[PDB]
Amino acid sequence: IRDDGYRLWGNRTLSSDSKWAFVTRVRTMDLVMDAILAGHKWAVDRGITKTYVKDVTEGLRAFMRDLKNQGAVINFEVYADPDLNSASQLAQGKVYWNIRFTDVPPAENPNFRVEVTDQWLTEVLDVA
Amino acid sequence: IRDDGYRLWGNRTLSSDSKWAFVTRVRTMDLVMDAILAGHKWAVDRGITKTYVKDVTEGLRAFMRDLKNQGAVINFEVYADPDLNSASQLAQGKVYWNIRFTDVPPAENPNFRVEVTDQWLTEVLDVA
Repeated sequence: IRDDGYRLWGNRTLSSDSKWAFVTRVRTMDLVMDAILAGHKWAVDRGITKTYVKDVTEGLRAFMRDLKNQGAVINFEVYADPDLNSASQLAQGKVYWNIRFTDVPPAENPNFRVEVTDQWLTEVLDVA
Repeated sequence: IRDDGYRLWGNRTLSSDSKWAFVTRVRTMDLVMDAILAGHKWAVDRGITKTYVKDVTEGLRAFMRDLKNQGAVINFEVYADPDLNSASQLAQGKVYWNIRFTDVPPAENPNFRVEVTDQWLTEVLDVA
């Protein structure tokens, strides 16, 4: 829109699912993880120690926290989903964590409500 | 009247109302306002400001004063009738002023009273 192809217009994206209505939502949810993986590269091998679970849940809380600091998200919550982490899964290498967080809602549709009254009329003009 | 249609004769006019007996009265009361309006043209629009009332009451005192200077009237009095100027009327554009003035009474009916006496008789003639 706007003069001679001034600018883009539309944060919305083709999605049947309303939750992923904003490209901001999708892009955040994707690139957040790009930053996580490019940083937890060390975590994808290595002999599982007693402190492996904690090394990772803290490493996550580092990258995640940094993103919060620079605006990227608004609060978050990382931990190591217990109802899944088991001896069997661990012997087979696997292990799970949760990373529930909130993404910056892009301000859209500011509703400037306006009333042209005659309230401030006597306050000026008449005599004064 | 007078020889071979010398001149006109009669300042009086057809009027049931004695106040408007003189054409001088009517013509003055009319053309005075013609001069006022042709001069306060600017005053018939424009966003009413705090000083609108004063701009006009002074503009009136200018044209009115000038007319006094060149004889047209004899004193006058302009102001902005308070018991009418209100927030309601102003919101609806309207506004009021008074322009009470006096008009030049045309000298008519000079009464030359004359007595042919014999007072200044001895003052001359006899002896001297």
